Amino acid sequence: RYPQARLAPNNKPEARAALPLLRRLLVARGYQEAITFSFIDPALFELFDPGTQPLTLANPISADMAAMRSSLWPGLVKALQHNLNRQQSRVRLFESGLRFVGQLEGLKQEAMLAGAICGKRLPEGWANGRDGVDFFDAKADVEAVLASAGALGDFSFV
Amino acid sequence: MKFSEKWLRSWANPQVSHDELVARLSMVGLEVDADLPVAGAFSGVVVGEVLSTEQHPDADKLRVCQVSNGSETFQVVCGAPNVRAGLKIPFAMIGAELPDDFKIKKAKLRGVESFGMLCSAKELQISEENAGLLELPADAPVGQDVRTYLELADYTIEVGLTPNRGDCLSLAGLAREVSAIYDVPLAPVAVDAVAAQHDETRPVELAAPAACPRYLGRVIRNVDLSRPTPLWMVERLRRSDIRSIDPVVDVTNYVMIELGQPMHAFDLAEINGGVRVRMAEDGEKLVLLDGQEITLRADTLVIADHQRALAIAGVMGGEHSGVSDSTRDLFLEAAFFDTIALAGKARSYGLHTDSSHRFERGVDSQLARKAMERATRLILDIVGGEPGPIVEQVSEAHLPKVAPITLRAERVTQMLGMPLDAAEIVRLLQALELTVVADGEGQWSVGVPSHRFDISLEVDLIEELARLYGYNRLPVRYPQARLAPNNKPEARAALPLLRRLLVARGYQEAITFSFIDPALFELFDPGTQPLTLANPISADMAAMRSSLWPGLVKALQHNLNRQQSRVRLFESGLRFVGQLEGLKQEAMLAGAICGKRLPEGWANGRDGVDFFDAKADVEAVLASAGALGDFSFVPGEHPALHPGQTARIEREGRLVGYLGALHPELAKKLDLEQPVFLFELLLAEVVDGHLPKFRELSRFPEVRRDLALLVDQDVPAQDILTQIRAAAGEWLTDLRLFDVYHGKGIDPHRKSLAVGLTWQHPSRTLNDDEVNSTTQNIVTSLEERFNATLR
Amino acid sequence: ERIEQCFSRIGYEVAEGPEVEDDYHNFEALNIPGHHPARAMHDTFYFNANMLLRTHTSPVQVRTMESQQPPIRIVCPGRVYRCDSDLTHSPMFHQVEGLLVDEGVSFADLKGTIEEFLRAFFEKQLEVRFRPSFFPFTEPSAEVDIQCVICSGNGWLEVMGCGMVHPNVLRMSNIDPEKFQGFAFGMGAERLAMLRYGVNDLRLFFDNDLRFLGQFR
Amino acid sequence: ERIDVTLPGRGQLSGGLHPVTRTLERIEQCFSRIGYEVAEGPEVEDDYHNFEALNIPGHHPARAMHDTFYFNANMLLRTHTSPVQVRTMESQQPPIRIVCPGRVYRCDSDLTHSPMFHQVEGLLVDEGVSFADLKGTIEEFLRAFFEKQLEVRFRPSFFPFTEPSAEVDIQCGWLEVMGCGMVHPNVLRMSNIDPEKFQGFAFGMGAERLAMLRYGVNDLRLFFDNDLRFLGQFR
Ligand SMILES: CNC(=O)COc1cccc(Nc2cc(Cl)ccn2)c1
Ligand SMILES: CNC(=O)COc1cccc(Nc2cc(Cl)ccn2)c1
Repeated sequence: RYPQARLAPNNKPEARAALPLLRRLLVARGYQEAITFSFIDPALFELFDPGTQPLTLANPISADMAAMRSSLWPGLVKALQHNLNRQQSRVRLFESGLRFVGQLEGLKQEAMLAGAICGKRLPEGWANGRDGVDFFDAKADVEAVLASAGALGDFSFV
Repeated sequence: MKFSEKWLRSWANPQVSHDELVARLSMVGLEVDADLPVAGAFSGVVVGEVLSTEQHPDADKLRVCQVSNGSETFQVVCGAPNVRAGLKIPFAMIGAELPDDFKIKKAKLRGVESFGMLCSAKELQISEENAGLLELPADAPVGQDVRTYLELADYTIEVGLTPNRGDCLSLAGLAREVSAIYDVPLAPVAVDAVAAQHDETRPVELAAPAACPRYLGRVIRNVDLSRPTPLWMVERLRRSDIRSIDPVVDVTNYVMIELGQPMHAFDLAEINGGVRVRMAEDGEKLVLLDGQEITLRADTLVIADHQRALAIAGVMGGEHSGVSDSTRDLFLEAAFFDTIALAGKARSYGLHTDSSHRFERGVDSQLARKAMERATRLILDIVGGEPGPIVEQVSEAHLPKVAPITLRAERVTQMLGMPLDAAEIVRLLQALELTVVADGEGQWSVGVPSHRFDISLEVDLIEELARLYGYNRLPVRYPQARLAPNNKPEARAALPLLRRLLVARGYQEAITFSFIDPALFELFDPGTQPLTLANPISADMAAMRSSLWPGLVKALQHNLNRQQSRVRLFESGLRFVGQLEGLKQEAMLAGAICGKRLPEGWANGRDGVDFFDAKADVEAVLASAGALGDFSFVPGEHPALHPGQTARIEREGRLVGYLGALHPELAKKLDLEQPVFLFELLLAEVVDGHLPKFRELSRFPEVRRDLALLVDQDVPAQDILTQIRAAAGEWLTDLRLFDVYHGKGIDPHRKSLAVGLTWQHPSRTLNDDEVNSTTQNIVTSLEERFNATLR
Repeated sequence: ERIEQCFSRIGYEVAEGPEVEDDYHNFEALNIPGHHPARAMHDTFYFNANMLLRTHTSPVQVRTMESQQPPIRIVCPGRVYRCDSDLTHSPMFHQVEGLLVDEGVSFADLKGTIEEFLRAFFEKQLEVRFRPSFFPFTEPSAEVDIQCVICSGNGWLEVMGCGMVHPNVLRMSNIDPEKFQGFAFGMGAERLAMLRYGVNDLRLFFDNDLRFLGQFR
Repeated sequence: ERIDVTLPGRGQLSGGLHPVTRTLERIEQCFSRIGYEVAEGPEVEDDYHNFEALNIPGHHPARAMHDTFYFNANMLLRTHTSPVQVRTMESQQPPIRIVCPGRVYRCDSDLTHSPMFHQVEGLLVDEGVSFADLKGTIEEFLRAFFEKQLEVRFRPSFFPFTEPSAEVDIQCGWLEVMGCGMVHPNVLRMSNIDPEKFQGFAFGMGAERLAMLRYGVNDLRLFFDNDLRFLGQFR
């Protein structure tokens, strides 16, 4: 049998930039989607988050997977350099997922969208300039995301 | 349908206010389009009688009048040219408050005292007649408030009727509804039969009884057509938007607006030996009362005599047979014409009357007699005369008959989402004059009254119940569904996905008219005959588009003329290819770009857009469902495009579309001084893709070799790249053209193609010997196929 | 896209059809007789005696009803054409029509569907009014009004029409009106967009001025 | 005179999504098109939401440190997305129609198993829900998902949170792809839902297992390495 349902028409507000929309925009903007382990090396955690005590596991799988991430960046940078070591020059990655901020009492589990880029601004081609990527290339990607729900003016880069 | 509320309330009075009545009417299916006061506000104005007028001894344009209010005689000075003894007029006494805060005071006009003012319709906001004093009937009640006498505390209500409510095209119809809505008594006008004063008749023949199953005729002798239409009738017609023309037309119009029965009067002298209700002979000619000469068809019912056609039955009368000033005797007509037989007949001759409308929508088949008696009494009252007996010719076999409908209580409960009580069901249906008889438990046999032409099924009865119960009082439920999980294939590029991709790639979405100028069509599609409209809105919107490009280019140049430099537009929609027989209606995705490659900015190069920018946009669309390799860009030609900058796009040899620069000759013709890049893709050829098929990742390093190739300037780069893949063996993972050189360092008819070749073995490292061997076989293959040389 | 999403999330399928239609699919199948004024050249665009430009998206619903047996749950967005052209009306525009045909469908089911749609669409718990109207293809029929909460400048506004599918419409498309009941609705997309975005002139929709278009990024 | 050839286009072209993300989106779409709401929850959960509320007693081997990642005695990394369904059942009264995709964690170490992975769980709680309703839902899901009118097999299994329970197999001579069952009365009762008035079904599946089946992926470890030579194959 197929279950019966008294269903009513419904929808979310129009003026909202949902994560599926944002992923596809980053795809269109030349990004590859990465999925990294939520638990990282405490040493790596400390490099990106100095002075913060990570939310540490009691029984980690290994010692280098003991710390709950407070940023998607250590994972993103590590995946980036994994590729750099595998004869890749242009690495453009994005990831979405939770961050873990604080200790158990008062823990914050917030969804993030993070991106990491390196190498030439454009892929190697006859018609393409051979300039390296910089801040303003990443800035354009952030601007495009920030403008996805017609609220670009609500944001400021300080 | 417009009407006076006072007149409606005289039949059925709902005991609610004007505002409550206007609110409810729209809520029960009679949408009120307007509710207006019949006149302006004022007080202290009564019916006055001019007893005498004298010439003002110190002003020639003025008269000194003695006016009575039925109680007292007042001296009033009047300047109106129509002021004379015996005249019944509105008398505004000292104290009277006229519109726009005009208070009547005592006056001494050129040495003469005036104790009031006599009024025009204009001064009272009754009409725009300022020509003189509002002349009232000779029998007006002197002293009575003018607002009371002229029934000025009233509103005209205009209802926008739905085609199924033809019964409401009269005061009788509307009043029956009110009585039902409000469950109040209905007092219709008592119509006494007018007794014949003589035996003069005219024979009537129903030669087409299916188109006219009932026809009533009556002789009225020695009518005085010089007599006026009474004021009460002029006001009732005016309050229904009917202009008073002549006494006889006024009565027949009045009877129609009062009862719903269109009627017609002929000059009896213009009737040669009795009436014949028949079809027209093909090509029979009739001049209408409005001067129009109609050439009739055999499908049209006419009212004819034994000589010729007199009127187009139920629509309009002829000039000859109609009443004129010379008329002394009438032949009145009240008939029932079948709705089906009359349908669209007035429209086919370019005509539309109050009569054609009512008969097409349906006139109560039993009404003719009551209406005939009513019109007779009114004719004798207005113009005098002597009535003969009524001649009624009827065809019992062709009278409309609607079989009783069985209504089931369970079918009402199902539909309304709630049960109605048997007593409420019966009361509501009986109020609409339906005949309700019990047919067991939760079932009735319901008979339809002769004025209703929209009721034949059980569902029509349920509508009547819902309507009168109140739509907004009914319950709200969400429909049940046995839903199962489902999805479309994964490997498909749908249009919503494609639009968003073009948005991300810096395009603005345009929507253009599907029908264009045939001249514009011919510029983009030479020699093709467009699918042309028979009745286009204008001649420049006659041709169905065979491309989205004329519309896209036109919208582009619309912007270029509005201080825009960078215009990047896309559109999706149908193409119309071929004539009706064999017509193809294919969904397209087309794009048009111009101006700088990038928007103006500190960090952006100032280069102009070119073919390869548009190519990247097409490539991105074509790769949306992981099937980019299935497509090929081949040098082609299109009449709207530059033959040196045109790519024909194919998939398995099948045409996907074109990509190219708009032809410079087309640009000249459109006065476009900027290069424009166009693409158009057949969506049916782009939507399907392929699902990822995993290919194992090597734990081993990749080897790259760079080749600099000298080829003829005209040999296509993809032909060289294809040959390379073919000759590179099983381990090539990547092939990249990183540079093209057409400089001084080499022959002017040659080009250097710098290519990067990458190989990766899945199970080991690749040695230099085999990679150099593979590289030499690529070179040798390119020498034997394109006479290539290493730089 | 927004109108489609309100229904597609609840089992409705998006149906599309040709814009060049025949008298049967556009009129006859929808209980519009040959002598009906809607069929005249003053309102309908014709190529020949039988071929026309669709005056509504209902022919798509007809083609669906012919091709399959109930349950049917479809939404039909598309370009539609009418002769009436000037201000307030364009010769080409867009409309979305809906159809649900099942075993036990009521007018209560229709009221609920429409009320929840308008609420979802306008993102407000607005008041919805149903006025009895008429359409040849539905019985009972209604004109749907909403409050002026989304203004006339950015106390009721007519926004759409609906009704219970006429028995003759189902019968003509081989669907037993004794076994199956259905409801259908229609709305103008431009009218809705104007209400939503505060657009005053309907003519702005077909000019494609970047100064207009750019405001919807 | 100004002729040119059809060489590659200029600039940046599209990247792509991760195969798991593609799969999760696809599973959600099969249900969201029929009334199911997408529910999300925290990845750091408590014993109650993760185990107790799902009829997993304190002495159950699933709760041990050999399988579950702990921070302290009561706080852990969720072993499944069922805690999200628990949080939904607490917050509201039936009808409930939800799909719960997300990152889940398990101690089990190497090859065929990763310490972090993704799964999609479903829940329908209404007045008259049967095992027949569940069979239909699952059979039509797998058919929609794999885009084939494949054969679906239901084998009686066991889960502490469902009764009756089933392991679901598809052809290609059979492959186990997911698990389901009728929500246990104690699970509803614990979340203040009368098992006398309301019945429910729930299902679960691994996203990586599904992606591997769909795309022909051999090694599950490829999913978390983020090698561009892997990722690029899913554009
Ligand atoms: C713009 N449209 C409006 O204002 C109102 O449209 C309406 C109203 C009621 C029904 C429909 N469509 C329809 C279609 C079929 Cl196949 C059967 C029955 N009805 C459209
Ligand atoms: C790989 N993952 C699987 O096989 C998962 O399988 C199952 C099977 C049956 C039910 C469930 N989830 C569930 C959730 C609640 Cl809140 C209550 C009851 N059940 C998961």
